[PDB]
Amino acid sequence: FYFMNQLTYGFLLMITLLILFSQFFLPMILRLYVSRLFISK
Amino acid sequence: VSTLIPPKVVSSKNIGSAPNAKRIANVVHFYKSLPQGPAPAIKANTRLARYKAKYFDGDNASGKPLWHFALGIIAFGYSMEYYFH
Amino acid sequence: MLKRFPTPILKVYWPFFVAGAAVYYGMSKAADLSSNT
Amino acid sequence: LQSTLDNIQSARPFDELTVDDLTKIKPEIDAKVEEMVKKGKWDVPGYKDRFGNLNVM
Amino acid sequence: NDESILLLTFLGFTGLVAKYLAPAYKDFADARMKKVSDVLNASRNKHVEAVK
Repeated sequence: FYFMNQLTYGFLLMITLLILFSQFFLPMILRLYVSRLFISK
Repeated sequence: VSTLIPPKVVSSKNIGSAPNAKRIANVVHFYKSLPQGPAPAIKANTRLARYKAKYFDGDNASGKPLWHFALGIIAFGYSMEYYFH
Repeated sequence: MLKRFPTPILKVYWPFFVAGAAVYYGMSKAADLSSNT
Repeated sequence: LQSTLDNIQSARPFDELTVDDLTKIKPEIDAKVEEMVKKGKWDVPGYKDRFGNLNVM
Repeated sequence: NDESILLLTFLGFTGLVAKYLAPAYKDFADARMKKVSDVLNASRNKHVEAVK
């Protein structure tokens, strides 16, 4: 049926979203956490 | 038998042990420190910076942008709702 | 502002990626078979 | 230390410090962050001691 | 219509959300805003008192 438009595309989407998240956004939260820890310590 | 000399031996080690580590940690960040909001960069224009400043700023931080996005997606989807059914 | 930090994407998350590849391959194989059209 | 107090009196961005400025000032925090990222130990020992969670859980 | 009544009820849902959930989330966020600012200023005060 009409399956070769959203499943493999969706897999590419969640792969790139996982990459972007883990490489960009989590590091900002980690950086703010460690900065608050450092200037608090 | 003689007089040993303590009171001028602080040259080799600064007084205190625990705050010595914090001295270098807290003395270095004061040089490149913003006096009062230096370089705020509150003004920008890249066809989307105005929207970020007006709505996506921390001053308001309300749910209005989400409702505006919902209204926009409804307006966009009305046309293809007519097209399909 | 925005910087790239190299967290492990394959050293630790390989099973999920290989499972996704296998699922995609199975879907492609069964598209001409498990469709009944 | 008079220079330190004089700077701290009117150059203390408590609510307006840039994280990029913090990273540029001290590369040691950057080194620590990449080292712990590549090590896989995402924990930062001693982080819930002073910072709350407001956890709905 | 088959879908317009949903559009009519969306406004009421948004109104109730803003009436009930929005003030609660606003207070919850601002409480930790003040908490973080105060604890950060207190840590800085402790550090400057130690250096003094």
